[PDB]
Amino acid sequence: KVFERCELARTLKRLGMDGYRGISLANWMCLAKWESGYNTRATNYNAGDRSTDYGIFQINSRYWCNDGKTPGAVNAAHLSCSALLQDNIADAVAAAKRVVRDPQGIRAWVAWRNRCQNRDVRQYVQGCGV
Repeated sequence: KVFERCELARTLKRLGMDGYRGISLANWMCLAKWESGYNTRATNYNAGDRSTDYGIFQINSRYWCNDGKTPGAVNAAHLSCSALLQDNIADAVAAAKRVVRDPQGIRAWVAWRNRCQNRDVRQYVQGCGV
């Protein structure tokens, strides 16, 4: 499913993402926008290390979810990567929360540093009623 901007914003708020570990809703919106374009079925294979990024937040199979075919993998979140391709983003949100519980925080995603950090991200939630 491809979410509309405000629809996603409200959903993330309801799920308790606003200010989670110091991360504003506008930042989670900026991350989803650049990682998947707000698309829950987005998948990206990394030929270099044989891992795959799954879902709206492009969560990596080496440390956060299990897909069985990723070398030297771990499952911190303990989820099947299949759960991150659902239309219901409850599991993807639970996984994203786990990722930021680590010292890097939101910085775990390089895409966040390139296009979100130190920028005006208000545009991502403006007019949504959150």
